[PDB]
Amino acid sequence: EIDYKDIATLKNYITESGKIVPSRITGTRAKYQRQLARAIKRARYLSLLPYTDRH
Amino acid sequence: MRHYEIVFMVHPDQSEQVPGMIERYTAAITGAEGKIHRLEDWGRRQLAYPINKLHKAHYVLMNVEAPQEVIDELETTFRFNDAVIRSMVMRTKHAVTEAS
Amino acid sequence: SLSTEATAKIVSEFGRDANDTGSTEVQVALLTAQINHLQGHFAEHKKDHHSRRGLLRMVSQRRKLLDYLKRKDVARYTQLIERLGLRR
Amino acid sequence: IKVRENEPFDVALRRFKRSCEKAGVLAEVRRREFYEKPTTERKRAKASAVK
Amino acid sequence: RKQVSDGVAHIHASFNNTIVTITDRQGNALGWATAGGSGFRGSRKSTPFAAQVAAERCADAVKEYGIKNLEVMVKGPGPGRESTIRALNAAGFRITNITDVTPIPHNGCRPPKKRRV
RNA sequence: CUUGAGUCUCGUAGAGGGGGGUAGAAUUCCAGGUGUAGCGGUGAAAUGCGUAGAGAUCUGGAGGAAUACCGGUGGCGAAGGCGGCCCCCUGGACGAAGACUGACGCUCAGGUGCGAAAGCGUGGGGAGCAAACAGGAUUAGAUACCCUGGUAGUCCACGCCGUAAACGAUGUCGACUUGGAGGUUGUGCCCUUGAGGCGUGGCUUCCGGAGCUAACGCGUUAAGUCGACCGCCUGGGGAGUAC
Ligand SMILES: [Mg+2]
Ligand SMILES: [Mg+2]
Ligand SMILES: [Mg+2]
Ligand SMILES: [Mg+2]
Ligand SMILES: [Mg+2]
Repeated sequence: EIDYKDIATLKNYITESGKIVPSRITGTRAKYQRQLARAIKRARYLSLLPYTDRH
Repeated sequence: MRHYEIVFMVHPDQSEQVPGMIERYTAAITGAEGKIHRLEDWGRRQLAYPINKLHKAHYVLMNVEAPQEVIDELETTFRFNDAVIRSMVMRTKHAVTEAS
Repeated sequence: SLSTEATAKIVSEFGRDANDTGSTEVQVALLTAQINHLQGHFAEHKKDHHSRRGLLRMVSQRRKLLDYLKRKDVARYTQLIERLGLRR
Repeated sequence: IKVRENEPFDVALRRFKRSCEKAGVLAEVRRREFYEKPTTERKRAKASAVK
Repeated sequence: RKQVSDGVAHIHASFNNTIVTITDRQGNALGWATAGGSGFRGSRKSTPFAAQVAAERCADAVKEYGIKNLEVMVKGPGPGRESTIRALNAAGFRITNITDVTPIPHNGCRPPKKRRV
């Protein structure tokens, strides 16, 4: 949600399809929603998380 | 100096280099009045996707505080070292320590 | 913007005294700094027009500062230009 | 969108695709694009979403 | 022939046609069948029923391979997108996994204009 | 002199700008494997691609372009406009305590600079899409819409062109004038036990009062009430044309 290595906290904001979960279906503040996305993006590049569920 | 949270993962069948790489980088940084504030050897680990082949990688952490120069001199070595694959280097945000 | 070090440094070299950042002279100085330092950055890239806007603003702002100084004290004006080698 | 579901039972559990990929996105990219049509035609959904 | 007993089932649910191909978990196609090829053309060939007669028609070929169980690979919209599966299983096939390998680019190539009336 | 304007300190958010890297999804192309009579397309069709083995399916490789999800009633910019991630160079805006300069301000003909797309020059690049062009179909005809292809171009560097329903069709700066609901970002204070509650700045949506308006409507982000400067209009056609 603020860090990328924390693959545990991020797996909460990711549907069973890889894509990140919207902010409206989590309440999560806007300011936070943005920061959270970045963690998931850079994390995907470090192969710590999947881009999608297919590969 | 500017902090940099570097996390480089090496090829699995090269794990024996991991110790060498680290000892060198760390020294190189300090040699130039650097200042390491963290270090973690996550070693081997499953991969989300087969990045550059294989489904296993040897991760490593850093988070130093040296002048852009040296760290930049390093940004290249990671490229000219078949051993190391994907690499990344974030910014300062005030030296972090422990956890992760 | 500018480095805190160089900033404070130039603050005294022209400031009416110490920690008085605001003097017509002080400003001009702090302005010429980035004004000259930016050229180095602008010499390269060149197509960074959006950043040019800032450069030009400080440029014109400086002129408006000096023009004022000269109007309120022809002395400091003539002396200030020297330490900065401005005015052609 | 994976569906293994152990233990035999003739149930597709297809609803999954209907909550991400498949149409909506596929049907979206099917024909031409938009370029400007979204910032309007799509941003006009709010003028309705208001109530 | 080889008696695989278990392979995969690719389903091309194109907006106009529907072809079902059965192959081992390797990729080597064992046998295939297509809607349009199974009779009805044009309008009727792009219907849900179409794919059905095709699926079963495919099994009547790969079943000779001693195929018992098999996964399901589906991609694309249009009818027979789901239909094909049912007939495939109902035709006496131990189904296991079903995944939508439908290609979804994260914004790459520009789709063709076309259709304008 | 300090309230206008500016300076300093410390933070805050940001698809702001320039340069260089890099990841994954997909398309196409090349090669090989499996496999066999279709595929592709439409309202139907047909052109087309297929037994010289396509299509589907799997493996390996090449290459260019664009960055799903997040993402929005959203954010940043002077305007045009700007979305993957990382680094370097850089511009602006806002708040907060305060500290400093002391009217240094507002506007601006001419001038200078920035300017979507298309277009032009040089040299590159070229996957997908597509003016031109060629087929197929449709029709009374079809120099179209639809289908099968496809060059410029779209991409890049540097230079030129300066236009658009360049629009909020609403010039910039400033001061005043009841309200309501919401978004976004900063901040003081209070058992925040927990979110939260009392507020207080910046930017921004929707509704609406007075008043304004020919009406539609605008309505503290005014098209209301006022001040400073600027640009512009004076019937339609001819004509933003001729010279
Ligand atoms: Mg065409
Ligand atoms: Mg152009
Ligand atoms: Mg050209
Ligand atoms: Mg704005
Ligand atoms: Mg209103």
